[PDB]
Parts: sequence; C-alpha cells; structure tokens
Amino acid sequence: LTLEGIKDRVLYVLKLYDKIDPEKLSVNSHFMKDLGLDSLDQVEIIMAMEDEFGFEIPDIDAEKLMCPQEIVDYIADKKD
Amino acid sequence: ARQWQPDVEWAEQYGGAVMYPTKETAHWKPPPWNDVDPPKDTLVSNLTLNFGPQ
Amino acid sequence: TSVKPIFSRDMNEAKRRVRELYRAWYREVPNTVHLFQLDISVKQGRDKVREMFKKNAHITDPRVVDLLVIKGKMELEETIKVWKQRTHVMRFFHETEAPRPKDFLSKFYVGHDP
Amino acid sequence: SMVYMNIMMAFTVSLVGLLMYRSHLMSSLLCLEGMMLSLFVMAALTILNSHFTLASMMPIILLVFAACEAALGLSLLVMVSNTYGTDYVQNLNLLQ
Amino acid sequence: MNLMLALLTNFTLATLLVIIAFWLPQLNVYSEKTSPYECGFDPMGSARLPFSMKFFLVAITFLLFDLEIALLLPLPWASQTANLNTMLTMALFLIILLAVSLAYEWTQKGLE
Repeated sequence: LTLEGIKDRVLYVLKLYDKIDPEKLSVNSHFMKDLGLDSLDQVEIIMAMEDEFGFEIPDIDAEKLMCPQEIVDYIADKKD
Repeated sequence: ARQWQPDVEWAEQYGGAVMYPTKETAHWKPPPWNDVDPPKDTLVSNLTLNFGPQ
Repeated sequence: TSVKPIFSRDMNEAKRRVRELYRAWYREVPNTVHLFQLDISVKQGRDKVREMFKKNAHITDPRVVDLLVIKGKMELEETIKVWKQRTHVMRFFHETEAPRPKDFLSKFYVGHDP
Repeated sequence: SMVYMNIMMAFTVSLVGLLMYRSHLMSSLLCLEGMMLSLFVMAALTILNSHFTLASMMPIILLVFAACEAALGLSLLVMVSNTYGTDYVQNLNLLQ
Repeated sequence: MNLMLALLTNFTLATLLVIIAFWLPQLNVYSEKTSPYECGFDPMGSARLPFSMKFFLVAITFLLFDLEIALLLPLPWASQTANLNTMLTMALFLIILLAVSLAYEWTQKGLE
C-alpha cells in the first residue's frame, strides 16, 4: 500500500511496449492527442495490469483513461 | 457506573487468535466462529471422450 | 433505414463491442501455441491478430460491423477448445503458397493479365 | 543365526523420517503396510522350528487386522484427495 | 533341487523372446517419424485422471470379503478332529458373519 509504488508500476509499462512512444515517461502523454496512437492500439495497453500489479479492468473506464495520470488515479482509489 | 473497571480492552487483549503474551509472532488465523469449512475447492471438468471415427 | 438492428444501435455500443473480443484473442494467442503442439514463436500469433482487425476499417454503417462480430464471436468456440485438429488453424499462415509479383513488370513476363 | 539379523535390519523400513514424510502420503502408507512381513516373517521363523504346534495360528491372525487396519487408513486418504486432488503431506491447517 | 530351475527356465525363455522382438529386429533409425503421433489413437488429453467414487468402493468391499475366506480356508483340515459340535457351530458363524455384511451394504451399493 503505497501511492508512489503504483506510480512506479504505471511508469515502466509504456516503453516496455516496443511501439510508438519513444521513452516519453511523462504523465502528460495524452494518447492520440499528445502522444499519438491508433484507436485500436490503446486497447492493448490497458490489458497489461492483470499480471502486472494485479487488476481487473472492469468496465468502460478503458475508453476513458487516455493518460497515465488517469491510470494512476483510478488505481489510487482502487487500492488506497 | 462506579463499581470497578470492566473495560472494553480486556476482551480484545484476550481476543482469541493465539493470546500473544510477551510478543507478536506468526499468528494462526481468526479461527472460524461456525464449524470449520473454509477450503471449499472441489470441481473438475469431466472427461471429453469422442466415440467418433473410432 | 427501416430495419431493426442485431445488437448495437449507433456507432458506440458497436465500437466498444469490437474492442471487447480483441482482449479475448490477445489472451488466447499463447494458449493454442502449446494446446496444439505447434512450434513457432509466440509473437507471430499476435502479429496476425493486429493485422486482421485493421482490414475492415472502411465501414460507415452499423449492423455491418455487428455482422463481423458474430463471425468473430463464433471462432472463440472452436479455437479456445479443441475442435480444429492443428490444420484448420495453420491455414491463416500461407507457408506453402508461392509469392505473387504485385509489381507491373514481373506480371508481364509470366501470366496473361492476372 | 544370521537369518535373524537379516531380518532385524529389515525392520528398519519404518524409519520414521520416511513414515510420514515427505509428500505423496501414499509413499508413507506404503511402508506402513510394508512394515508387516517384517513381523509376519519374524514370528513365522520362531514358531516353526521350535514346534509350538498351537501358536502358528497367530501369524494367520496377524494379517487379518493389519489388512483391515490399512484399508481403513486408505479410505481416509481418498478423503484428503477428494477435497483436494493431491495428498501432499505439507498440507497443514490445524496448528498445534 | 528343481523348483527353482523349474521356473528359471520358464522366465529366461520368456525374456528371450521379448528382446528378439523389442530389440534386435526393431531399431528404427530410418524415417521413424516419432513426432507428436502415437498418442493412443487420439490427440492431446489436457485433463488428468479424474476421481470416480463408484470405482473406489469396489476395491475396499472386495478386500473385506477376501479376509475371512482365509479364516474359512482350513475347513477341510478341520474335519478329522476331536469335538465336532464346536467345529460345526463355529464354521457356520463366519459365513453368517460374512452374510450380514452383505445385507447392510446391500441397502446401498450404487451403480457399481
């Protein structure tokens, strides 16, 4: 239970994908308006949380996240 | 009222897991108030034989 | 357009439905690679799926997208179980078939206007 | 003679480290039924040369309980695998 | 001293003929496709061996009926004897003691 320890987990996911994002570990990558992807390609990125840190990805929130700020914040009230 | 100190904490300090007297160790488990059946895992997907082009 | 739909209504329940089953196929690539005893690299099986969904993105209409769902929904019966004996899966990977020229001058030597 | 030392050396098929350990508990119930014939034989060598004429009914009765005993113990070892599927003696829940 | 040379002939003739069939005329180094085939006329069986209750009670029930035929075994040797009212009335006991163990279990067998 650490708010920074979940900021760890979100911020080594993105470059571990060998595709688009070039080492941009900013929180302000806004995913097809700042960073830039396809509409399909984001759907892969959300799925990594089941085996990395453990999670469900329940609902329409995956259509909503769009930035690693919002990824941490929904993990934030999920756990602590 | 007045008579003595029958306080709440005398129930939790005697609170039943292991009665840690002089230290805290690897406690057991808050043992079940009902009869003791936590580990219910008994299931199998039954055999899928094809008596086909046999 | 006076006809009832299948599942969706207009452009939003459809384009969250197609994103649902992609998470099934992404999970069920590294299972069949050992469930059939087929020896390739696991990243090949993920490349074919992300190839396949980009093929149909020229649609400007609902219930056509919903028709492709039903085909995509059905294949997870056979593929996640064992109904294809190692051979109906490997037809997506055209290993045997010779390469096509696809450039003008190489067609002109061999073949009467394909 | 030496026909008793072997077999009194062979009574050490208990050996208690391998009488309940390690896992696959069927390996431990094995030497519980195999600890017999180190008692069934060690009795039979003594009643037979020294003609007792009556105590040789006792090796017949020595099997009859230990078969019924171990059969009971094998009933419960299904019940540990009926709830799990694996016996695995490093199952422990009820502390001591 | 032939009992014991009445069977070691019979087993060394037995193990002779199996290695002149499994070994010798065999050695399949050619094509011998031992690939994923040979799976007993089927495919991959991802399930293990499941428990079957109705095929366990058949093992235990036999074992408890098997014991007291060995008690029942020296009945022909119990003929040329002394006092025989005892010998008859005790021989009839064990059979009934085997018979009741049916009738209690006979009210619940299952699809055996």
